[PDB]
Amino acid sequence: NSEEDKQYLIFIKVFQQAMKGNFAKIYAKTEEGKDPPIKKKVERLRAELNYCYDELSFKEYLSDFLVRGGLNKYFNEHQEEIALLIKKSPWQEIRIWSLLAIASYKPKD
Amino acid sequence: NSEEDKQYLIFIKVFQQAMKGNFAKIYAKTEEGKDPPIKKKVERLRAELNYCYDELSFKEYLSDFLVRGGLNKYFNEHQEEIALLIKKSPWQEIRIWSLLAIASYKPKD
Amino acid sequence: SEEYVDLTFKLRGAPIPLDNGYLTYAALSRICPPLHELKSIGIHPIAGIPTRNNLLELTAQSRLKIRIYHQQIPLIYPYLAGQAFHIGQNFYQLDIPDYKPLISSESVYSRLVIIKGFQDSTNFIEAVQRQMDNLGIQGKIELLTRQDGTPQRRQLTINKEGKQFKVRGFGVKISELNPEDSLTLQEQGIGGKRKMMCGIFVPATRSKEEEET
Amino acid sequence: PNYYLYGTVLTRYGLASLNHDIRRGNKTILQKGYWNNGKIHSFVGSSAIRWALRFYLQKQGYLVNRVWDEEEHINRLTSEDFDPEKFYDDDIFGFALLPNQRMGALGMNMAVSLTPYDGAVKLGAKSGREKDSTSLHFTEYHATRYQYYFGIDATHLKDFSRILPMIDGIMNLPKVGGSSNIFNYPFCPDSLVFQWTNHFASYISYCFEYCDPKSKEAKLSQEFIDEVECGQIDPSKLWIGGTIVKDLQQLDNFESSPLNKAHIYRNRNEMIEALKTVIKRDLGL
Amino acid sequence: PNYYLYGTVLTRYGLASLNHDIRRGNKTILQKGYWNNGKIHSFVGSSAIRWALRFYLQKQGYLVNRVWDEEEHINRLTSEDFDPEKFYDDDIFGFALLPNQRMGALGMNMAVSLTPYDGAVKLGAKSGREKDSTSLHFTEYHATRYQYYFGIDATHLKDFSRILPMIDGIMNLPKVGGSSNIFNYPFCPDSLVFQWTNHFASYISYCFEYCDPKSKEAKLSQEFIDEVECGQIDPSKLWIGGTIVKDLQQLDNFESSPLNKAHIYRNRNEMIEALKTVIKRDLGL
Repeated sequence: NSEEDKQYLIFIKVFQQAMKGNFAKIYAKTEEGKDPPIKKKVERLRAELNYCYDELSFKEYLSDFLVRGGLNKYFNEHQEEIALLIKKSPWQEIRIWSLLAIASYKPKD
Repeated sequence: NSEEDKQYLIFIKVFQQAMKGNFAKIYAKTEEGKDPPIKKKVERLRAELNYCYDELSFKEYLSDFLVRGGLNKYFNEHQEEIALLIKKSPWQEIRIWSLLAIASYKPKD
Repeated sequence: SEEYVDLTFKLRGAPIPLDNGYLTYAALSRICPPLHELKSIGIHPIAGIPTRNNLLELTAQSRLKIRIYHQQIPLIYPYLAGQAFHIGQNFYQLDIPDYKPLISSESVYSRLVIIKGFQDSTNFIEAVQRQMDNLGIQGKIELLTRQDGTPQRRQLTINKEGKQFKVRGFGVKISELNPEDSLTLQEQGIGGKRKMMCGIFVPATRSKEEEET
Repeated sequence: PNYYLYGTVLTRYGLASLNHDIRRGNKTILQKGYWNNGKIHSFVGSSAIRWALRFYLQKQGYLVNRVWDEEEHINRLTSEDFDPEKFYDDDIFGFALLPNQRMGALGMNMAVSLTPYDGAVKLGAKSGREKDSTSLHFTEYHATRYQYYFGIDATHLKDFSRILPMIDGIMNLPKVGGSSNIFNYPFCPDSLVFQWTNHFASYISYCFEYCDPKSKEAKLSQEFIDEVECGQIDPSKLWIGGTIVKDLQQLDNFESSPLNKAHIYRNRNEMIEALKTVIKRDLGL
Repeated sequence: PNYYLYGTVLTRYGLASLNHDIRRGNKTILQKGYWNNGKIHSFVGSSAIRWALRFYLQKQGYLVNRVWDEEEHINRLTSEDFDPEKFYDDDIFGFALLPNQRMGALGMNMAVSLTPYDGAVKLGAKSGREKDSTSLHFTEYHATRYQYYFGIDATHLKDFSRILPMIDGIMNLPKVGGSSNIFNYPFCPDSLVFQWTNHFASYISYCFEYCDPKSKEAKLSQEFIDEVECGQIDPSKLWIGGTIVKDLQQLDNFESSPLNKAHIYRNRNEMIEALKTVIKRDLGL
């Protein structure tokens, strides 16, 4: 119901999957008994999300984050909807959705 | 009963768990015999919650505070419901719920 | 000043002859095609501790330094960054390059300058003066001398094809340039064989370095 | 008498990669923003210039609280308590502990590139442990001259004689940034515009401007010339010098113009000596 | 007779970070809000300008109840009981005890940014290594020229002669509260529109307008010029001085326009002297 909220939820899932890919990458990077930096990574992600100055800033950032996440199956099935949602809507709203997704990824694992 | 009220209660719990995470963070940050600022932190949180000027303001703050809370299980269980509740609803009612949560985290400790 | 850059590479490998101009130029052109057609490029002499058999032992401060316009670096950086080349049967490796500015100094110096058809010292001074005027430069011309005081000639062996040609040159020291003209001199140089590892000018301390030994 | 020394100093043309930003994905983007006429210009943080001045002060004696190790890259405090009376650094730049929280005599603004930043990305390959791998990344560079603005509250200094080393440090500013300054870009000024007055009102904030990126002549803004000619900016309070004076002296009507009676010198050191004589006269040094 | 001096004043172009709201987590947010045409403009608090004027009155001698320590960063009261008759500060700015509570002769409006504010947040690192909670910090800045309007009830002044030092301070305004260590923004006016009249009706509010977003043109609003031409805002009571004078004189048919009959001076000091002469005439000083 309420198709725009469907786009919002699939954006949430896309962001969660991209950050899952990024987490897998950084887990792969570390080795031996040192605790892999993840809470620190979450703090860095939040801080970089907070740092932005409208339009191009934070949009290049979201695109780069989605790229470094890897292959996003939800993005693959929902290319057009996600792209149209990203191009439209105030960037502050997209940042708020991204922060909610930041707090929404934990049930994945 | 009245699933909207269920979502409201679980949102109260989510905010409580986020403030628990931030309390753990500040307790970790403090050092030596200095008294960890908790009353000061709670009053600061309340003052920043009262300070807000619609939509982007206080919603960015809500998302940032939830992220600062870190791992929160109550938000993990229910993704779409809380995500839609945050995106929808007038921000003032969300402020009421968050303030209540401020007054109702103290049951936990 | 900063409008021209000296590309420096930490160079390591086998010891090298002290007249290695064409050898290193040919190796670099082998591993870098675009170097063979550029115009305003030049290579600084490779420092080190020499040996008894007219060979130089590369040290930690030994490095390959290339003078280039900043608007042509992307044509050379891909083929030299981290790249390795062979001089004969010797292996040479270059690290990640670093950029060094073109600083002005009160006096300058060149290890080896050659101009076609000038072997005697006096006519060489006259020709270096002529190229000196052609660049709008002011200064006085001196020739670096051996322990005997005789002007020191240096020789470049271009081993083109089966044969090899001989070109003899002089070390030229020019002082009282004024920093703008000094920069113009270091960037232009005199001799033309800057790809041939001759015409690059350097501050005057290296002149003392070469005059001591 | 509350004396103030404001000035806009201009640097020499060259390549700049000084104060790179967050480096979005691969390019060390140069710190850029919007400026006159709405064209993107590259900036240099004023805090970098303040750090360079502090390093210069620490180099040549001048007891300073913050010592730059130059090897371990760690600032060490000579004394825990800040004492601006004894240290040049605390007296000049102030401090904040979070004691006294000195306001700081020197004020600075970020350096703005004379010409708009158009293109000029450079190829930079960083090494990798993956079987000697080299991954190519990007780095922005700009060929321009940076001008910046600064103000000195001479009366605010605990020791009035400490102003003299500051002008020398501005003239002999060390390398800005250090490691990330890919191309060694000097910040010793090549043309100065100094106003040593006794009232808070201060023009000449960004007098230098040429635009026209095809060249690097670094002319003077028509607004500053008009402000000088009108009657404001008393010429006896104006100190001008550098390569810009060479251009100014060639101008017609220069002798008749009120710009002539302003203290003007082709050589920068002549400015520095004459101005320092003026300061030592006015401050009873 | 009651006399009122109203004025819209525009500052100089530059980089400013004067006012900060709440410091979200790392940025010192420039005081911003919606303005004309519905795009976010940065703001400078009128209380900061009042503090700057009070500090000016403190510096150039004069008597002030509140003294700015400049060393303890604390405000001290010469007398616990305020007295507008003696002190310039209490007479001009008023006071609340919570006595007399006054009203305050000077009334000022908040300073808006001529240019819409989009982005431009500054970095903020520190030496290297041993990084603590204070290592990383961002800072917002705006490249614009701030402008605001003010108005003063001269008759309300306990001493009528105190109006002149206020105008002098408005000319030579000291630093306005902000990060002057890294963002030194001179708040000295470069264009003035003053009205000295005996009516409460105060036109000539924010009139300076920006010809091009992201630029520094600062032309004069069409509504203000139309108001002047239509008959209201008597030109004999109009006092224009600053850089806008050149733009006004380059306007076509300016001589035929009623604006030419207004008191215009390209030099600011000449217009200030003429205005102060007129004020002294009309107040019997």
